[PDB]
Amino acid sequence: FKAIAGARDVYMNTLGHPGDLILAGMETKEVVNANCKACHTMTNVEVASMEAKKYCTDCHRNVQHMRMKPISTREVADE
Amino acid sequence: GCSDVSTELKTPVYKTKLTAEEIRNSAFKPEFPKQYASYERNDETTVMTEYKGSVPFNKNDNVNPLPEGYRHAQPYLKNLWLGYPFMYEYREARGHTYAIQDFLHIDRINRYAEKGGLPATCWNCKTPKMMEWVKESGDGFWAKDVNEFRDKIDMKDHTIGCATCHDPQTMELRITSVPLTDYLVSQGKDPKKLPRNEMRALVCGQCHVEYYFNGPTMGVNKKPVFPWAEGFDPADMYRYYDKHGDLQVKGFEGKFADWTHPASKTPMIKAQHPEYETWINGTHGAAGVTCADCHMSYTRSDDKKKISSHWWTSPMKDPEMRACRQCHSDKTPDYLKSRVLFTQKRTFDLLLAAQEVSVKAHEAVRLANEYQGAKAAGYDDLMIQAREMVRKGQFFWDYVSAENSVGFHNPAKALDTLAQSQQFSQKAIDLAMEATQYGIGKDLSGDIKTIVPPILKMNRKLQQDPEFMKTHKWFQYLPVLPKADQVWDGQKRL
Amino acid sequence: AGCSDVSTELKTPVYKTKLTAEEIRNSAFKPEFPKQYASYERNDETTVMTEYKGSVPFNKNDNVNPLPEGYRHAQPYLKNLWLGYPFMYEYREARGHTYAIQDFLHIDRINRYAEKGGLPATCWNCKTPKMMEWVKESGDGFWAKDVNEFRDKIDMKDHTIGCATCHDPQTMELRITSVPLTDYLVSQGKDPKKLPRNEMRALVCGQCHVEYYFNGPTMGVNKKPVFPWAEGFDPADMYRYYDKHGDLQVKGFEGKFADWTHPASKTPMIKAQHPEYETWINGTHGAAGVTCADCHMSYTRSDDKKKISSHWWTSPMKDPEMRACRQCHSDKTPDYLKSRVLFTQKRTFDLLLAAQEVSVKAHEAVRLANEYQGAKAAGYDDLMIQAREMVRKGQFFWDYVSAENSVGFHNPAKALDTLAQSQQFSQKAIDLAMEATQYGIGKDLSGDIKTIVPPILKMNRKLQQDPEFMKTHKWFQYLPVLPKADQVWDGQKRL
Amino acid sequence: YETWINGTHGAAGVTCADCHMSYTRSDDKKKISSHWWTSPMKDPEMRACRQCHSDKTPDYLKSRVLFTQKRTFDL
Amino acid sequence: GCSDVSTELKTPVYKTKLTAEEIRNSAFKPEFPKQYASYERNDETTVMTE
Ligand code: HEC
Ligand code: HEC
Ligand code: HEC
Ligand code: HEC
Ligand code: HEC
Ligand code: HEC
Ligand code: HEC
Ligand code: HEC
Ligand code: HEC
Ligand code: HEC
Ligand code: HEC
Ligand code: HEC
Ligand code: HEC
Ligand code: HEC
Ligand SMILES: CCCCCCCc1cc(O)c2ccccc2[n+]1[O-]
Ligand SMILES: [Ca+2]
Ligand SMILES: [Ca+2]
Ligand SMILES: [Ca+2]
Ligand SMILES: [Ca+2]
Repeated sequence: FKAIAGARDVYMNTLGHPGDLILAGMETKEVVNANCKACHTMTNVEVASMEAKKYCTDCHRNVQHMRMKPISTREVADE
Repeated sequence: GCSDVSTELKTPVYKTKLTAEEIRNSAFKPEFPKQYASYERNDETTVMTEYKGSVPFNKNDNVNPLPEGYRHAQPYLKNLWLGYPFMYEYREARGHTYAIQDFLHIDRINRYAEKGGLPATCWNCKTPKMMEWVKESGDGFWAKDVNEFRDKIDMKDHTIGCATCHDPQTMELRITSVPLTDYLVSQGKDPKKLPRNEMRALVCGQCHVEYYFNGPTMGVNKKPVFPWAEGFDPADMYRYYDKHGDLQVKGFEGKFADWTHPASKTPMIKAQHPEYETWINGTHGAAGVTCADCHMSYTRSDDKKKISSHWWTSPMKDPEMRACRQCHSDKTPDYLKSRVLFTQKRTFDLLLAAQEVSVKAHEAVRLANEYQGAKAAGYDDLMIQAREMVRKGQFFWDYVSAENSVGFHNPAKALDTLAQSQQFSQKAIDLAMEATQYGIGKDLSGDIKTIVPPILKMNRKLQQDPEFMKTHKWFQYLPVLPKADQVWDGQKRL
Repeated sequence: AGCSDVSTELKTPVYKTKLTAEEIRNSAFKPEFPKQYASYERNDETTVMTEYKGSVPFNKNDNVNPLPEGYRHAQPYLKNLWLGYPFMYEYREARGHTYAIQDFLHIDRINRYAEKGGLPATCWNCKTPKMMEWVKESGDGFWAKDVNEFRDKIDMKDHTIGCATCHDPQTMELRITSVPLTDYLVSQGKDPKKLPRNEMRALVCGQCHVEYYFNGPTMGVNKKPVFPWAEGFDPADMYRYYDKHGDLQVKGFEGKFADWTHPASKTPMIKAQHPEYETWINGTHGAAGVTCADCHMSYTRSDDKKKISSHWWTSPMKDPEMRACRQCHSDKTPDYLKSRVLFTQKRTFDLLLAAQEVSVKAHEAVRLANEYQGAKAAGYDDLMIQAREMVRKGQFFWDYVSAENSVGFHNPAKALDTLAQSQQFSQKAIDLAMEATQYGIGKDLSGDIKTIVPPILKMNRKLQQDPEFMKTHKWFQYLPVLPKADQVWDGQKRL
Repeated sequence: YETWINGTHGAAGVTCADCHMSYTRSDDKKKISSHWWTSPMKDPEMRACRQCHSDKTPDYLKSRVLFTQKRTFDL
Repeated sequence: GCSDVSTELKTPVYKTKLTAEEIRNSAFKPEFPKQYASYERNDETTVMTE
């Protein structure tokens, strides 16, 4: 996984043309949500929180890199 | 080296000791004491938020203090529901555990005779005992008198409880409502194969909706039906009530009416608690944000493990607004409260206003109905158009009034709807005047609160006193009831 | 492959241009900022339309003709409601910043049939970075000169709302060059040079996209621009502001401000103008600190591989992909987002149209009551005042929303709430005009309002010269027939 | 102060600030110190108590407070 | 391999812009808006416990 994403990221940063939007692809949404489960199992053992929304982050919205906060708290122009 | 994740997250599977038709709440307590303890929090009846809370005060009373009235009430309710059971008693909704206690204390059901005067269908969203009653009486159940089950029910053990929502064996989510099942089927959806996120709304949509009863010629007599075939907005439900009904009055052939207002003689629709239809296309619902997401949020009360809060109340009772604070983890509880109140304050203020102009509309139509001067050549046709608008305005404000979120569930819709209600009420006033060649104007001049004062006190008992039915001008449109002792005190017989 | 940690600071890049402290010519910024400039030029697009908005400068009162003349979503009553006021001559959908000076020089609201425009030089206040020189050159005395004086003393392309209006020419730091905004900031105890980045990403627009008024001769510096914000940002606040700051001597309106008097109803009126800032500040995005820049200037990588802020100020709804919104709303599809905007906009526009109908009815009610020949109520005078007052309040209320360019989106609840109140006021006027005439005016207020007071579709300064045309609408009898005169100014050319 | 110092909580180092100025994660998920000086019983989730008494439910804790208050007030 | 604990827990040290004898509450608001907003919650005067 590291060598594939790695290779694909080097390529995108050099020869390819990235968009205005950087979005997690299906595959990475999946390995992330699995890792949510990996560290926060015990909080969730008694509750069908897995069946409600597709991903944990559909509730824990800001664990997704604080997407809700104003642009100026996250981003500037390039040098 | 190995993993240390030796407990893997799995969706809980349940198998209870309970029989397939179990309905008694207390049978659920031994196997699920945590959810039960949470369920018992609904007994709290002392805490008010700003516009809501669990004190069952009279919603028309802005005069007397708590627990009788409150600073945010609608003084005009009784005027607007003249001649309809809601003019006797209508209080703030409280915890589920009180459903049958309050059902049997309400003056809306008659307690000065054997017959309640309302159909057994009133039991529909009160008790999971509805399943046996229907299985036993079939289509014949609905049309029976409500009082016929009054003494055949455990007030604590048979209120809205676990069986209303869960299968007593597997604890899977169930739709037990007849009328909701009726819609779901009419849409091609299977009520046993429904996606979870829909269920987490529909379970509440079992009861928190606008409903009506079939009249004798509309199908099964007194059956509950959700008027949803045209869509979920006020315009959609109003258009549904245009085509489904039994009115025979000239101008309104085929239309539905819950009652006719006896002052204005207007055929009225009654709206009730349309939480579902308000929520579904509101900023939250549109985006898959669910009743359960807010009113049954996860709470880490069992050590630090999540269980689902079964305390159905206001999210605003928790000063830390925790139900909101995963999705809005960047805002403070106070920020969120101020954004709720941003909507609530405008909505409530606009409501009172829309309600005043509706009283004025009724009053205008009343004066035009009785006018002795020269009428216009199109008087009759204009009286219809007038009454049509009284009816439309009232429905629109009822739609919002009767809704417990006070704008929040659907801010835009709520406000839009009150604005249109204003237009409709006023168009009626305009038409009532046109018809009387403006001869009624002189009687519509002041503040509406002087000419038609709000009716603070009205119940089946007072409607017996001939002296009392003289104290207000609108009381002349009602009959004086016959002298009767109280026959039903709660569940016992006097 | 790489080894030092990211910075929590978020340091904005620093610049040192070759430009002088007072550089204002747009094309001087070009060679040093080609990517932003390129983006700035995208405001030249003037053909793309959204549902309620766009970049075609159609006549906002024309639901009759097709584009570019009119549009299916327009306010047919505008000219009736602004009778006797310059906005009755011409009023077009706003377009890109690069057109501002051209469109200023083309508008019929400024008199072009005389030497004097009949309007104050303050009109330039939000059109050009030439404002700075002009204010430095004439001080307090600038504002009260005629507007036409500078008409030919400006370069239409090089001196429009460009970089210098927002950026210090040397360092490129965000800057506030507006005098009226500086005045407000100072009155709050804030330092315009020392404001946080996030606040500035809104305030830079806050320089122009606001409700404003000019001082009348006894209110301070004559014709100086002021924002009525001392009472708060809402309609109710702004209206309370105007109860206490003003020059009216008319009985029952003493001390109150008015932009003009309606010739038909004799109501001392307020004009509202584009309060995007006042609307956005306590709406669901603004209250959360999402700035105009977040939406109207979101980051774009289009060029090369380096992200700059888009300087294409236009409708965020032009973009099929809603790329801007989705920096935040990444879980939502573009079509979902469009649908939620429309939710607000359809409601708001529909309601607005209703409120204007009733505003017109009010004006007509009060007009009727003014000329009423039958037995008047004992309280005729007080009633007629209370009635005029409501026509006034009712108009300001809808105007607040109508003039606002988001069609309710920036603040859904303020918009709809405000519109509802507009309605109540306008109607109250009618009721009082009726009370005062013991209802003898009812007979003239019966039908659909579009057959009683037909929408005024056409009206400009040239047509007001024709006495035949001036007999074309019942309401034209309250306006003078303008002296026959030749066109003096054509854009920047004297004739 | 003088009541608290030798009470079951004070005697064990349990402080006014521990209860009346408990940590609350109101700034994202970061702790700040509550400067809302009031009754701990206004928060239906009794969160101030619920690290030290994480094995008891808010309602259990409320009933144990009232166990003392009701006798005391009546006496 | 390296640690990922790049932010180490430290006891906060404060240095305000305020003069040594400042007593005005409103002067504390700009530097500590969070504690302040929390302090303002004491204006609530409608809730009774038991
Ligand atoms: C450290 C090990 C990481 C991690 C965990 C991620 N990256 Fe990057 N990345 C780079 C570029 C140019 C893109 C855009 C690609 C596109 O347009 O789709 C990305 C994208 C990502 C994603 C989102 C897409 C996906 O599903 O993979 C994620 C989750 C991600 N990255 C994580 C560029 C680079 C780098 C330049 C060589 C390096 C180094 C990294 N990223 C490092 C990491
Ligand atoms: C681009 C033009 C858009 C569009 C079309 C929408 N957004 Fe936003 N949004 C953000 C925040 C912080 C909120 C409030 C919720 C919260 O406090 O977190 C919202 C809300 C909305 C809504 C629902 C409200 C409504 O009145 O309709 C809608 C429909 C909506 N947005 C659409 C955050 C952001 C941003 C972060 C900085 C950005 C950028 C946008 N939103 C942009 C857009
Ligand atoms: C040593 C420095 C500490 C560590 C590490 C943690 N704590 Fe605390 N803590 C206290 C309270 C009153 C709360 C409530 C938080 C809320 O508002 O929900 C917390 C919270 C935490 C948490 C979150 C745990 C959870 O899921 O509930 C963590 C992981 C945590 N703290 C770690 C109280 C106190 C306290 C009393 C004075 C002390 C000394 C500490 N905490 C110290 C630590
Ligand atoms: C409502 C939808 C919802 C879903 C779906 C959900 N959560 Fe939660 N989560 C919450 C709420 C509400 C809380 C607050 C519990 C409390 O503090 O009482 C919470 C709390 C937590 C916490 C404690 C963090 C804190 O604030 O101290 C963790 C960890 C957590 N959830 C993990 C997960 C994981 C992992 C998933 C996915 C498998 C998940 N959650 C799915 C709503 C959700
Ligand atoms: C190596 C990592 C690690 C260490 C060491 C650790 N924790 Fe945790 N802690 C976690 C993780 C991961 C969770 C969340 C697991 C879940 O959501 O079920 C957690 C949860 C918690 C919680 C909420 C659950 C609970 O039982 O209250 C508290 C409080 C907490 N930690 C505090 C502590 C304290 C105090 C210690 C020291 C004795 C400690 N942690 C040691 C990683 C750690
Ligand atoms: C707590 C877990 C977590 C950690 C740790 C984390 N991220 Fe993310 N990341 C997410 C989530 C959640 C998403 C969005 C997933 C989705 O689209 O459903 C995401 C998405 C992304 C994206 C693109 C999608 C987006 O929304 O921007 C990039 C790029 C990325 N991560 C890189 C990183 C890098 C680099 C780091 C280290 C500095 C990091 N992440 C740390 C949770 C995490
Ligand atoms: C389709 C569902 C449904 C039906 C049918 C229904 N109700 Fe209810 N009832 C509710 C809901 C939901 C609430 C709580 C929400 C509210 O009152 O605003 C409620 C609350 C009440 C209350 C307590 C509040 C009050 O008014 O004081 C009473 C009493 C009551 N209902 C009685 C009745 C009566 C009498 C009828 C028949 C005329 C009836 N119900 C029919 C759903 C229903
Ligand atoms: C069987 C019908 C039924 C179902 C199912 C139902 N409700 Fe109710 N609800 C009622 C009735 C009846 C009342 C009024 C009880 C009273 O006041 O005596 C009520 C009251 C309430 C209250 C008032 C609480 C308070 O303390 O003020 C809330 C909130 C509420 N319901 C929400 C919900 C939610 C959320 C769900 C879904 C989880 C739901 N209801 C499911 C019928 C129902
Ligand atoms: C009005 C509907 C409703 C009522 C009444 C109700 N529940 Fe639930 N229950 C739910 C919902 C919704 C969930 C969350 C399930 C999910 O997300 O799939 C739930 C979850 C549960 C769970 C699963 C564990 C958990 O907390 O998620 C149990 C066990 C449970 N409830 C027991 C009960 C008991 C016992 C009662 C009666 C005392 C009861 N419920 C009353 C709707 C209800
Ligand atoms: C996004 C969050 C959210 C969703 C989704 C939601 N509610 Fe609410 N609900 C609230 C808030 C916030 C209030 C207002 C609380 C107050 O003012 O006290 C409220 C008010 C209510 C009330 C009145 C509470 C009282 O004290 O009487 C009821 C009943 C209710 N909602 C039921 C429902 C039902 C049924 C649904 C599903 C159709 C639903 N809610 C969906 C958050 C939500
Ligand atoms: C110097 C004053 C000024 C400033 C500063 C300013 N505006 Fe404008 N804006 C105007 C004027 C004047 C127009 C009208 C130009 C026209 O219609 O020809 C306009 C037009 C617009 C339009 C319509 C363009 C279209 O394509 O439909 C948008 C959008 C806009 N402004 C947004 C913004 C934003 C966003 C900012 C801040 C980054 C901003 N404005 C800053 C004065 C200003
Ligand atoms: C959250 C996003 C957002 C923010 C923040 C925002 N706007 Fe907009 N703006 C929009 C949307 C969406 C429209 C509707 C455009 C349409 O109908 O096509 C709009 C419309 C406009 C228009 C009319 C565009 C046109 O076609 O002529 C102007 C001008 C404008 N906004 C200026 C501003 C100003 C000034 C601010 C700051 C005070 C601001 N906006 C803040 C998203 C935003
Ligand atoms: C109406 C206001 C306005 C105008 C006019 C304007 N800018 Fe900007 N400019 C901004 C804002 C807001 C930012 C974003 C600053 C931030 O995020 O801190 C910005 C950013 C920039 C940056 C920083 C790099 C970046 O992309 O974030 C440069 C360089 C720049 N503009 C140059 C120009 C040039 C060249 C012009 C004229 C063609 C211009 N600006 C016109 C408001 C304006
Ligand atoms: C009754 C005394 C008292 C008053 C008055 C008081 N605080 Fe505190 N404050 C405390 C205590 C005790 C702590 C934390 C003790 C420690 O250092 O562990 C604290 C902590 C803080 C902290 C450190 C950050 C944090 O959340 O712990 C700040 C900053 C602070 N207070 C600001 C304020 C401000 C601002 C006000 C007034 C608006 C104020 N305090 C009033 C007693 C007080
Ligand atoms: C042969 C293996 C050594 C190469 C290590 C590559 C490191 C690397 C580089 C990336 O761009 C990543 C992007 C997303 C997820 C993981 C990533 N990893 O691991
Ligand atoms: Ca309630
Ligand atoms: Ca009904
Ligand atoms: Ca435009
Ligand atoms: Ca103005």
